[PDB]
Amino acid sequence: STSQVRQNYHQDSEAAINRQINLELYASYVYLSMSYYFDRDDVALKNFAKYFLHQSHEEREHAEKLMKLQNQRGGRIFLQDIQKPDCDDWESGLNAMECALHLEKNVNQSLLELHKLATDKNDPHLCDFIETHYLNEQVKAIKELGDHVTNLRKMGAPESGLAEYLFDKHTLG
Amino acid sequence: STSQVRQNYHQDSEAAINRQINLELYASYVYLSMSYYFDRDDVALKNFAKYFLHQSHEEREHAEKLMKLQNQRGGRIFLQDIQKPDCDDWESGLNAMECALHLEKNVNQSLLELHKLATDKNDPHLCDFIETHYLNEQVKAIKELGDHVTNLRKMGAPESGLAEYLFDKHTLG
Amino acid sequence: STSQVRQNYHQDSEAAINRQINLELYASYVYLSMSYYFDRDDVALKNFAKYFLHQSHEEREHAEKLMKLQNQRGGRIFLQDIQKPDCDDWESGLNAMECALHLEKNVNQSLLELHKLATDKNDPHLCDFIETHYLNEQVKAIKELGDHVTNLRKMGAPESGLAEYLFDKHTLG
Amino acid sequence: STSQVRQNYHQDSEAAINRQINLELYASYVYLSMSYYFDRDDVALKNFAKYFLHQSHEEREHAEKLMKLQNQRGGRIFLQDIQKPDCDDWESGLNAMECALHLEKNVNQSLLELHKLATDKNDPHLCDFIETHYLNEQVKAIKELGDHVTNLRKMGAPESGLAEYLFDKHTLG
Amino acid sequence: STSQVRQNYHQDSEAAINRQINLELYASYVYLSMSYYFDRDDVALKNFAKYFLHQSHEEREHAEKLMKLQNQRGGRIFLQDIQKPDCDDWESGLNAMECALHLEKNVNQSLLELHKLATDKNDPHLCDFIETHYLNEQVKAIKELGDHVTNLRKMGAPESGLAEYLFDKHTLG
Amino acid sequence: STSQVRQNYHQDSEAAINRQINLELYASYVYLSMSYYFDRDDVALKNFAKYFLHQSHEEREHAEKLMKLQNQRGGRIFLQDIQKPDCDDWESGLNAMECALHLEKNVNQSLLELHKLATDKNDPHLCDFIETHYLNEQVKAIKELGDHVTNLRKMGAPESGLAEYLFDKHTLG
Ligand code: NA
Ligand code: NA
Ligand code: NA
Ligand code: NA
Ligand code: NA
Ligand code: NA
Ligand code: NA
Repeated sequence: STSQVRQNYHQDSEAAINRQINLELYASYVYLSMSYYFDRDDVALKNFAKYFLHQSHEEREHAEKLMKLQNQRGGRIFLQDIQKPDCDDWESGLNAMECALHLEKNVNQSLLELHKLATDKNDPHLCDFIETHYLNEQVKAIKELGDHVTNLRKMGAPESGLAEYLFDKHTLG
Repeated sequence: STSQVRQNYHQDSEAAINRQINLELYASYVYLSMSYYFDRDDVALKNFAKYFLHQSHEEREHAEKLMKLQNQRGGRIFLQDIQKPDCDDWESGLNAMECALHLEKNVNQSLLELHKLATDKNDPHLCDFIETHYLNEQVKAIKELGDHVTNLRKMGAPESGLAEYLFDKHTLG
Repeated sequence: STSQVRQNYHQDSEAAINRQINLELYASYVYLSMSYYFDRDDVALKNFAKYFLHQSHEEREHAEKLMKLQNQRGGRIFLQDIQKPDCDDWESGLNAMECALHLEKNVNQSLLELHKLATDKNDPHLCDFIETHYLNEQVKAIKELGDHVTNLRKMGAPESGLAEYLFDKHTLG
Repeated sequence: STSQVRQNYHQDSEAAINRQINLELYASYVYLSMSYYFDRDDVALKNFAKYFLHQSHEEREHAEKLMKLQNQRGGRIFLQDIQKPDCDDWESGLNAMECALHLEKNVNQSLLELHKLATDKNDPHLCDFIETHYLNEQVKAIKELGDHVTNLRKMGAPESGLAEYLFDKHTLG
Repeated sequence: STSQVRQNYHQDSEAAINRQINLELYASYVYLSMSYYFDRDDVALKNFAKYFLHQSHEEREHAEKLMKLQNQRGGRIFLQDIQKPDCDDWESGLNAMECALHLEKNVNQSLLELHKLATDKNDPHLCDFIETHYLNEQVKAIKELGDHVTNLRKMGAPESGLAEYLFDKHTLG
Repeated sequence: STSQVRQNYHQDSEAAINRQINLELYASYVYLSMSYYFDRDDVALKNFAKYFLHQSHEEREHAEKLMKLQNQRGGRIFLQDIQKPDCDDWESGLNAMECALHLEKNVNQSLLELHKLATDKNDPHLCDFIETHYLNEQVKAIKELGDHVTNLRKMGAPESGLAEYLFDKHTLG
């Protein structure tokens, strides 16, 4: 049952990739939830909605790239349930950005653990894959979300509705 | 005196269409009133004025489409007086948007009653006409006005003149 | 309560402008009625319908220009009910053109009274506005309608259905 | 023998669609007959001929769309004989337009019965298909033919050969 | 807590839309699973992979449109876990197409139940939404999958590897 | 009652043209039946469907050209019922092509009899019409269908579903 393509690809690496697929799909779902919160008539921040929908689609692309990797290396994809997000109501633009920052840091931690595993199993292709496609993307995402949180806080969010309105227009628009 | 084209078109449907024509013309007049309120030198919100004038013209188009339908089906148009709007002075951008939301919901209720009548009289052409041309347009209008009211309220309208100014520029501009 | 912009604008002038707004809106409604008469399956003169719809839209533009003037001068718009037209059935192309000619002459008489008022109140801006935007437009409209009535009568309308058909095609098309 | 695609598609609906196919093919044949009547050297109204040929081709397209629907839903097409039209000689442009109006109203009645059946069998796809593709097309056709009959009658057809000549040129050309 | 936009939108309808969102997301996940099965080195049917990935993305779009509808009507989105697909290994191109056909028929049945609910609750906007955006799309999908299953079976799949190869090239390519 | 245009046009020729019109319309209907057989979900050969629909439309054009001829010569068109095709289910691509070949040979035989009649009645215009517009078209059609039957038989149709699939793609596509 060993794939004809498989070479230097540890069972532990294969399992870790399957976990990461699920995590990326989860993140996609979280961002989808956040997007449609901002689309509510009682929230009505269209550029927050657009921002989070974009992130949702990006996370799905990240999951699909891991699925491609799994097959390229001769591993086998095992999908699991995608858990529902922790919240239905995301409270405010600031709260959502803070939740996103926490999520991105959790995803980054998982990727750092995957890189460590790849290094420990002497799998340089996998290590390089993670470095090239995932780690700088995560650092950039985290920096962007931190910048957003800083700006929102400085502007007076979430108490000032005018802050979120103007941030939506000027930063996210 | 029965029209050569008339088929499956109940007298009650014909009467309901004449009522809806009047209601659309009324709505057009309300929006016209609102438009020119915002054009006053002591109000001076040009994009509110433009928004409501556009809505006025759209409502007139809606009325004319119903008039076309009446003739297409072999009904006879009977026009009535167009009543003056309830207010001359619309107080604020927020108050006008709230009044518009109420108006749109009243128009939607009338269209839902018309659809029910068409269904009750087994007039699928009329039911389809209302679904295709009126019902989603109303849902969209109501959602847009609700979004506007939410944003204005969050920004601090009507107490903050700066709120209405910035909404006029950034949302309606 | 005097507008910051108001200068040399008499209360009687302001009232006369509000009356003229109503008259223009009334004329728009009359022409709308006439338009849709010609769209009936038992009348079926598409170019008569188009002609009168154009006139309807033009009269609305005339009303809106007066509303703009009212605000430019610091007067206050007071809308009134728009009365229904005198007829539902306009009988013939010739009869409608004759009714239009009568309407246009009534509107012109009202504008001449407004000009006289402006002159009497030493309001040269208002007098000029009426001269520039309204009086030659009315003279042209009246001359055009008179030409149409003459042609229809000479061709044998309304007794000849062939007359109205050919006029619809060759003059109004 | 149940199609793998079939879902929510009643035997009565399938039968009614087969009847409607035949009716559309019949209508196509009627219009073909009318077309070539106008092409006769002793009739010689080329634009009447063109008008009816266009209608013939349109009715065939309508039949083919129903055949497509039958297969989409997993029903089975059963064709029947296409009966010859009621007349060989259509007498006049006015008489043909009156016969067309009668035909279109008969087709519309059949479509309204089909819609009622679809609604009674809780087949919303079929009901929507009929509403979307057939009912407004029929209302428009009926209104157009009524307009044509009105104009021809007003112009003096069929006694005036000049009426049909000019209608052929100016309306149908 | 009633939304300012909500009108004629039953709690049962809102709940049914939330169920349909989950079902569409589930279908998206199934198709994703199927896609990456065909990308395996021991399966290696690139056009099957592309076909199912396209379907996955389409189902996600369908889910997002329902989420938009929920907010447009003033309902509240409640997400649930996305269950993992029933299979990890989809056996063959034919087996996957058969599983897809079964899935599409299940989704269609759910949409027909939603339409019945909308009709029962006199919600014509919702009924129209389902008819316009979902029901013909499902009929087309089901017909396409049935055609694919027929062709694969006729060609000798799944026993003939040459059948799936050639179908992949000529139909899906 | 003799047409003003009629010259050298025998009553027997006129009758034979009316028979040929019916035969062409019949052939059109046969091909229509065949087309929609191939569109069935349990047959699913789209290029066979397209091929036969094209032939259906071509046969209708042939019928209309004969109708034009009848009027050009001052004959009078008498339409008859269009009989339903002999089969509802055409069994296979090969069987349909064989049935088409038989049909085309039957149509050709009728045209050869018409040419013989024209020659016997010293009607060179009619003979030339048939030669120019019909006889080479029939020879080409017969040769094409024979080629198709040969290829299908050589490839292993109808027992090989792979044969019809590949013929559909490579010859008819
Ligand atoms: Na990611
Ligand atoms: Na409206
Ligand atoms: Na509909
Ligand atoms: Na005027
Ligand atoms: Na039709
Ligand atoms: Na779907
Ligand atoms: Na032929």
